[PDB]
Amino acid sequence: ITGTSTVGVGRGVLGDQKNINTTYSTYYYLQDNTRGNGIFTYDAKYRTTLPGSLWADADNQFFASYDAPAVDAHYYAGVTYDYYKNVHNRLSYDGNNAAIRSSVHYSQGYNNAFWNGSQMVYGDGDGQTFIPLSGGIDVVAHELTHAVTDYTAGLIYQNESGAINEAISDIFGTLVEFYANKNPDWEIGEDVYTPGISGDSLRSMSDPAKYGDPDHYSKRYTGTQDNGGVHINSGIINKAAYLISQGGTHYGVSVVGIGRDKLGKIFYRALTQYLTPTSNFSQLRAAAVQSATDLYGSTSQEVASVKQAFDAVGVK
Ligand SMILES: N[C@@H](CCCC[NH3+])C(=O)O
Ligand SMILES: [Ca+2]
Ligand SMILES: [Ca+2]
Ligand SMILES: [Ca+2]
Ligand SMILES: [Ca+2]
Ligand code: NA
Ligand SMILES: [Zn+2]
Ligand SMILES: [Zn+2]
Repeated sequence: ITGTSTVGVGRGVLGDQKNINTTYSTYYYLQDNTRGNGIFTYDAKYRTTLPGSLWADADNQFFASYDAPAVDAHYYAGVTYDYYKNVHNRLSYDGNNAAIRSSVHYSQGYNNAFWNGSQMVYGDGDGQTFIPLSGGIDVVAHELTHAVTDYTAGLIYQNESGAINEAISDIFGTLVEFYANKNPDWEIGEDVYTPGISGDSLRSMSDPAKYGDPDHYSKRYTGTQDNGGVHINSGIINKAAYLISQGGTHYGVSVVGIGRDKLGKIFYRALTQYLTPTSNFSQLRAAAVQSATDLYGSTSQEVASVKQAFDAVGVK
């Protein structure tokens, strides 16, 4: 909408106070004009019709319980925008400053979040498995990274290409979490998962087997569940990415860690310059190797570490 840019204040899902960019025209809307062609946050009002209504507030104060998922969806979309712009020189998810749209309060008791081809969508959770899912910066950045992938590599959401798609979202979700530097880790969704249980999450990149996911190609899931295992077999790639960044010895194969910044550079270049819609794990290895070669040279430690990491998870 047309109005003047304002700065509201509110609390997120976890009770943390933060400022949010809003727009004033009779009401204060969750419309951030400071980034690209805008970040827009919507209320789905417990329905499944999307996007719902652009979030309107009478006084530019967002401290109600009902406000908190919208505060975080809006704020963390901004952090993610900043990450891609400042770290990768990418302007929004399409590289041309597309407006970023998110809806919160989707459905009732909805224990998930997703990118629907056009926008982000966040459930509130059922209060037991999840609290409102926009409270997790890695969740927000995971979903927005699906938009990046869909506008670049276009990895089909099935089988090995779908597991790469999922792993890319976990990788950059985690790198945004580290970028924001609030309780960063290599787990996915811990801030909004199971409020009665400390230390758990949906997935672990450092140890996928913690939650039953494979950490080696020999353990890949080959059934039909989960679109051929896209959230399961992502663990094989998540582990390789963790090893590239942090190093370690995995099934007797030692990897020299090269750090998160270089991990991000290698995988961003693979995603945007080498992967295609049908890329499989072996083709991802080749893409990461050639990406690291482009950036650092064929004899570099960076290339050697990419090779060791994919060796360690059984991907030739
Ligand atoms: N996002 C993953 C994990 C489940 C989220 C909670 N039910 C999936 O859709 O399978
Ligand atoms: Ca208010
Ligand atoms: Ca964390
Ligand atoms: Ca995390
Ligand atoms: Ca928990
Ligand atoms: Na699991
Ligand atoms: Zn995903
Ligand atoms: Zn998914």
